[PDB]
Amino acid sequence: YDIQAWKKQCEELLNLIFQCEDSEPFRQPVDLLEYPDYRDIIDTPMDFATVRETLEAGNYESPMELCKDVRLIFSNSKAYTPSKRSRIYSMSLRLSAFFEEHISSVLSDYKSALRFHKR
Repeated sequence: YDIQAWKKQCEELLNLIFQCEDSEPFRQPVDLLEYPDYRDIIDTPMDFATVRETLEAGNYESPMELCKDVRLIFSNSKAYTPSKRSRIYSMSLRLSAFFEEHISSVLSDYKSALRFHKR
């Protein structure tokens, strides 16, 4: 019932995501010189360094907010991909499955802790 425990759990999950080779295309903002039409398709860029920095700044109130930004990394890859078989998109799908598998307990524990606080 620890309402604050999510933050360190998210830090540890981001550390695992940065060790995963599948995260390399997503660790820093998409390079606009490499992909010059990126912002014609993607309204809200997001990357794992921005997520980590937002967490470390104390600018997430809940793990739901962090989860929304990570999911945006993956939806941006899906929107920008020219093919559902492309390398970078393919990496995004594996990383998404790994993230969802690990975040589910973080979210459940947080929401249970808040319900207990409010009982």
